[PDB]
Amino acid sequence: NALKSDFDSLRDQITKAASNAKFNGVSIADGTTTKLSFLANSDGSAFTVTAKTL
Amino acid sequence: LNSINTNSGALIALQNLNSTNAELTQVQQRINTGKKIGSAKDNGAIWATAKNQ
Repeated sequence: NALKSDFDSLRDQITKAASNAKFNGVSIADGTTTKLSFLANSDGSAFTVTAKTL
Repeated sequence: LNSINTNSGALIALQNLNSTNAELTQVQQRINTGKKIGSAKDNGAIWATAKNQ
């Protein structure tokens, strides 16, 4: 039961540590979106970065 | 052309000098403040995002 409580504490620290990693209201690793694109050219070409859920 | 009154070339030189002075002004605030976006006057979007974050 002690190792069970330790495992549950570690798994919900993973939950909060993954959920709280935002920047400017946006996160590539919380799973809220499939990808994010950033400017790469003057004509509006984007630089794709596929999201990797954690 | 050729007149004691109007002299447009000095006006154009004053315009270029005022532009160089305004550029010196922005460079001085960027050097002393240390931020590329030191105020909402510089760029409101990045400035508001930076203050919120």
